[PDB]
Amino acid sequence: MKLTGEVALITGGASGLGRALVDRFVAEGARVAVLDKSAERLRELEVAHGGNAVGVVGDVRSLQDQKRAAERCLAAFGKIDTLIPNAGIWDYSTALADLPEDKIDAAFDDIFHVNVKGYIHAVKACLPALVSSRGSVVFTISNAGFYPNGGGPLYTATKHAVVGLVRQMAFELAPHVRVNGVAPGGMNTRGPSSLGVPLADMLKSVLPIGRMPALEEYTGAYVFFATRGDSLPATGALLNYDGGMGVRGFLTAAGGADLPEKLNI
Amino acid sequence: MKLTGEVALITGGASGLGRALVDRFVAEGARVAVLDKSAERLRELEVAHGGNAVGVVGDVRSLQDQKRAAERCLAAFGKIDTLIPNAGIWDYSTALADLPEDKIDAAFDDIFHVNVKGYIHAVKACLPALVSSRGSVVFTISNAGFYPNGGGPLYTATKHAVVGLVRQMAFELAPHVRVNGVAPGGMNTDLRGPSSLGSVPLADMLKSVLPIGRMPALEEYTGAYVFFATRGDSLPATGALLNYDGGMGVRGFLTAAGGADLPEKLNI
Amino acid sequence: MKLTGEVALITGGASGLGRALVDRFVAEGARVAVLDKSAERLRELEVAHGGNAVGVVGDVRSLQDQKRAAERCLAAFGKIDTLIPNAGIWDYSTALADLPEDKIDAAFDDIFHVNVKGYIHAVKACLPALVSSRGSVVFTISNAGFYPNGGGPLYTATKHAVVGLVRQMAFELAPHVRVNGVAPGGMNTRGPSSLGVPLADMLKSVLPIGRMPALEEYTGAYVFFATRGDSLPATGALLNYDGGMGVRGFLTAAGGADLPEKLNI
Amino acid sequence: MKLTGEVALITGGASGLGRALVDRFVAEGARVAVLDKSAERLRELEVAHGGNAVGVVGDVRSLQDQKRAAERCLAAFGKIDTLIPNAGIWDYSTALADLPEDKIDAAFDDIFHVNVKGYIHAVKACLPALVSSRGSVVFTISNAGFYPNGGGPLYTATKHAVVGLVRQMAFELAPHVRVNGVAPGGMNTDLRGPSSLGSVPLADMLKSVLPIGRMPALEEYTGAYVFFATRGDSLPATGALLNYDGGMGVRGFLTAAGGADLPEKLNI
Repeated sequence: MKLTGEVALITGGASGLGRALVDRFVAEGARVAVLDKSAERLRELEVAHGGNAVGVVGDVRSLQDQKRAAERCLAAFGKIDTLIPNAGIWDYSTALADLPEDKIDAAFDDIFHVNVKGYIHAVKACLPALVSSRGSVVFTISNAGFYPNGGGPLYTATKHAVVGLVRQMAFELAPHVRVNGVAPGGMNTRGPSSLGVPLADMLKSVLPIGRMPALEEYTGAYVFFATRGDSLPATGALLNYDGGMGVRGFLTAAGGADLPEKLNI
Repeated sequence: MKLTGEVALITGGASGLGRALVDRFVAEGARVAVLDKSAERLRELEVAHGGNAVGVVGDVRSLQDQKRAAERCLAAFGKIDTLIPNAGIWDYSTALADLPEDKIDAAFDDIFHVNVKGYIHAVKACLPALVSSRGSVVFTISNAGFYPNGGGPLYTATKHAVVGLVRQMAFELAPHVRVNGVAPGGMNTDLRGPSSLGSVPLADMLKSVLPIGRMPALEEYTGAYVFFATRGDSLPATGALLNYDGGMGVRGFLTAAGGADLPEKLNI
Repeated sequence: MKLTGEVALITGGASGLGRALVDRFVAEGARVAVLDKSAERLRELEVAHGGNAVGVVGDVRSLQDQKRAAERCLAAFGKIDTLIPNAGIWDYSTALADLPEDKIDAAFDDIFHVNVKGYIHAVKACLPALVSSRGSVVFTISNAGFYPNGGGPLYTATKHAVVGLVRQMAFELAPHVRVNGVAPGGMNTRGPSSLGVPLADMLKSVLPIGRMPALEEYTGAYVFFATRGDSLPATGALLNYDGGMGVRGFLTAAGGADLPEKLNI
Repeated sequence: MKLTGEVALITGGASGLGRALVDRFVAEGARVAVLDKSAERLRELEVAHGGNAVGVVGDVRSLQDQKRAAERCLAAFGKIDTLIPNAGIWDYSTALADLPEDKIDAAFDDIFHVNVKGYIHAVKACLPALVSSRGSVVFTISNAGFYPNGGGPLYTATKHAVVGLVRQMAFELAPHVRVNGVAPGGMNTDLRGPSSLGSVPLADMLKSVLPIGRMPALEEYTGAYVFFATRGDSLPATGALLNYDGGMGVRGFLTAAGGADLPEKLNI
């Protein structure tokens, strides 16, 4: 297995991509501490991976809860090799014009506290452990960190902010801790309480690869960055992992639909 | 005079680069409304430019104050052609490890509310006027929106966020309103930080930082904004990001500039 | 006028964007030396701008012809302030699969010699003059220098290559000569002899600005970079000038078609 | 073994990073065809890996030789899953002013034919096989494809060109074939240049260049390529660009790394 003996801490790991990552990492022989809000989903995850996962109930916006998570990971598993700050909330792609005046302030805080501050706090909480292990941080970004229309101004700003975290923390924590970003997109899939695309169009206009991958197919990039001995030269790296959103064509996403007949293959 | 008849609103326009922009825009024949926290400095520019600049004291973090700045601009000059969200605060380049646990949450809010939310609220406030005029938004970013070591994680993350606002708002406001970013660097402004946060002068590290090999006066950074404010010149530009930082992103490994030996190598 | 007393040298200035630039620069009070292949179109341009333009007949692929151009500019006008290497040929957006085996080598040379080598030679020829004047270089790139589907692999590679020239030459020629790039796209409009989009689709899917600007509307960015006192802090700068191609949405180019009604404005 | 049953073709695979890739891919259970100019070194890897690696002597600039390498791969192993166009030559970091007028045209062709055209011809040669296998192209770029001072204008322009090939070919080959770039830096390979062209060792400038603060062994750069060759792990990736250069693009102004004082600051 790719990650035998490795210890990772994954925030927002009780569901979504984060849970797919927990499952993958454990299958790869890793031990995994998860910080998330749902006590029930966390206990379910602990039992699913008996002895290879530990769940910490808490608020990713709270430095104290991030520190509780780091501490619990160290208590259960003895070290932290790879930190994966991953918890994020969306903004329904709500356009600036559609953000009501009486909710915009609250919404700003909700989404930024989770998507950016929670990442800052995760890294802050885990810094002693990561320096000790000469480990690494793998941020979950998004296509919204690079291109428009993957979210409203709030979500897009937060994910661009994370690209800034990749760069500044790769600098600040060098030479001791490496810091990289995976920017998934085109996956299967919740926004703040203050706020409230067809597959055909998705395959034709958005995704050159011509299909929406299952969540599990997005876990491999994180295994790569977490693998002992495969990512040593990488810091400040940004891996767009979104089906080709940034390289899509003007009239169609892909240019090569006819190749198989074109090449008589 | 390249901006005759045009009207700009500039946030943080009473000091630093913002004030240089006010003077340049008035000099180019624009009328300018300014939102800023300094009453004294708003008075100074009002006296300097007479009726061609109007100031409004307020907090860039407040949508209400942003709406009052827009309302005032409309009352004074009848339209808004170019909005320059420009007000920003620094973080003293405070490293993550150096952000104290009891100050970090407040510092986050202070810097994000000014640098990111205040940009959002300025556009929100001016959107009706800007759609009416088929106008422009020129965001002030920073070298810190592209490269590390121009601020700590808080500042660097805010200016990266502003790059996101250029991209997303260029998309959301098209085809009516053009949205672009200028990213100044090497300005040597007095980088004010938040009260919650309690380094090497530019001159002292110049040859490690700026390929241009010199420290531009503030006036030297106003030309990029005039370009984006000039409808006959910048019509194709939206979603553009203009690094304007003396070459920080193209600096060499051992020294910033590669052409120290150029003139002797070519004689003359 | 914006450019009074300034001297520019523009390669590929006899037609297309290059001619629009000649015309604009002269209107702005600049003196302009033009290197191009057509003797007739050059003489026509000289007479159009009597005393403010000089035409040098030559091959942009030839260092000796680029040097002849620099020399003629100096002879006529006394200095070179701004060099604008701009001559380029297209590849018909010919896909790799459609490039015939017996023409690909020749085509590679044709397009690279013009689009990249001609730029290298222009800068090389003008280097003494530009260092003397503490001037600048403004490369014509293309949206093809940043995104796919603005050309085939040949044209796209050449224009990405030019981005490399912007970066390396901004470095190499600092602190004496500044080097920046304008990347136009969405304009009105020839490829190599070895080789051989609807407006509705262009406005809806490609161009957020929702219209194809006239060539003259692409000249302003070059005036900016050539203006004495407006671009001093800029070197290694890249100005995407393509109607928003890089910031286009997934299902439509623009997100704000409804704003005027939405805002009751 | 992460690549059991897969077949790779690697150009320039008989030395440097290319040979490290061959060894890693065989170690991961792939079979590998190599196109390279060194007959001796192709023999060395053939003996090393027995029947799991086959070499073909040839010129990466020649489409004919690229087609012969593909044909050979097919004859040996029955398919091509991953193509790694990797062969490149450097330019001694020769500055523009230092390119002699009588050598510059030849140098241009030599470096562009190898670094750019040879990449084009490798994909052209392997396209039928890659479309058949719904395979992958992993281009070797360089830090010189993103930042200055990693080569002269010739090399820097070629590796920037290769970034264009990642983008354009990701588009043209979708949805069947995925195309991505790895951009290694800090490798300390013996950067061979063209005969037409007649500097500071990495170790000597490390703290101005590499935030990671150490000089990776060649084997350390093979992991990114394995990832792109692993169908179960990299399926969503196309058009991606992975800088793999010890942090060259996130290096600080005064020193490459920002965390010299980190461990003392946190105790333990």
